[PDB]
Amino acid sequence: HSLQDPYLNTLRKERVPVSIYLVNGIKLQGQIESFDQFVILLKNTVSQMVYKHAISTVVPSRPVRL
Amino acid sequence: HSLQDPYLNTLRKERVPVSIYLVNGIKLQGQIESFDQFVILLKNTVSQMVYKHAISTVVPSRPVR
Amino acid sequence: SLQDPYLNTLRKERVPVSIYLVNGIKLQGQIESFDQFVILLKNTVSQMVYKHAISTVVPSRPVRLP
Amino acid sequence: KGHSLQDPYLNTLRKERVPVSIYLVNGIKLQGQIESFDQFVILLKNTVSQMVYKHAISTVVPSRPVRLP
Amino acid sequence: HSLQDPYLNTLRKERVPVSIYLVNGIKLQGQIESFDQFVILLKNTVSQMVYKHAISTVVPSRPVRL
Amino acid sequence: SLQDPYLNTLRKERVPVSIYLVNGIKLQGQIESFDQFVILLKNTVSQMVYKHAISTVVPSRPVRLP
Repeated sequence: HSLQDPYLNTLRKERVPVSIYLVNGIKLQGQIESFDQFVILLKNTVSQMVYKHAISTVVPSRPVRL
Repeated sequence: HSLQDPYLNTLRKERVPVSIYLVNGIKLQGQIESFDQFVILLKNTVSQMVYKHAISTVVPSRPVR
Repeated sequence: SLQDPYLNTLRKERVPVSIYLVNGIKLQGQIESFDQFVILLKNTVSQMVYKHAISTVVPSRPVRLP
Repeated sequence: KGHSLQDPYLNTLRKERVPVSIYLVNGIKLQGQIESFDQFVILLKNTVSQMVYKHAISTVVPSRPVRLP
Repeated sequence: HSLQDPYLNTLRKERVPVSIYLVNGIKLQGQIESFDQFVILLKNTVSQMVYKHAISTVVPSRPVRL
Repeated sequence: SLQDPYLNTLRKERVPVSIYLVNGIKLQGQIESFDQFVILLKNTVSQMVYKHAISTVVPSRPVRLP
């Protein structure tokens, strides 16, 4: 958890565009507005709450330094 | 946790129409009637119980908070 | 808990229900009993369904809500 | 109601050696009889004796009606 | 793990070749090198790490006794 | 556990790997870091992978097992 939090928090603070792929193959895009232990609030063309358990990978639009 | 609860509770109180997408791709629509640690009660024709573990995303029909 | 009182109402009232699995399959019958991890579904034949494999429980008619 | 239902149910199928079908979340249908089980897996006997993870199981359907204790 | 540990440990010790079916339908084959609470190390050309949560069934190539 | 030392070796030794997701997709790269729930993979694209979405981790060459 010592890696996930800083990573998501940095993406959030720096408003880094991200692509979030779900386990079912669907791709969501936007910026991370906030998150907690179980969900990620993604804002963009469509604001939405995403459950982490349904996420396979988070691919930042550019590398992030922690 | 700190975000999911306030978020769901807001959608509930404001009776905001939502779209709930399941991990299998199916889309449910209705209003959040109530929820607990493991389920969400989605109201429509009849209120159905959705297990959170089966949910991918919750998309509000309008801006909240 | 909201799940327990809800399932108990469906059980007590013997309400016909549809149980959708996470893989899209639809089961029909009535809730005979349940515990923390499974539900006993009675229909043409009885069967034990793991809750981790359930997506939604849809009653055939409105029922008292917890 | 932790395992108040699951344990007595699986144990009945086990002791009575009831033929059963176990459907997995991916759609596969396994057949045989429950040899034993613990909190996470089920040992299913058929052509061979295999270990099934409960997390991959959707439903357990007895070949015939069963009476719980 | 009253059954899981003894079972996997026997397969490991007897070096019994096994078929591991994943929840996505892919079939892996090899010998169990080791395992812990979350993963199993499956040896073949190279030893790959398999997450238990992705496993549906473990099928021994030949009968084993517990 | 086995997972940690195993992943740490692949990391410390910059071993190229293939991570197969529970949905079949194959990711390739080198493990940059990881914690209890995610693995940061890097190669052509950098990305955070949730362990719950991973089925197997396959090294490009044999490595010292834990």
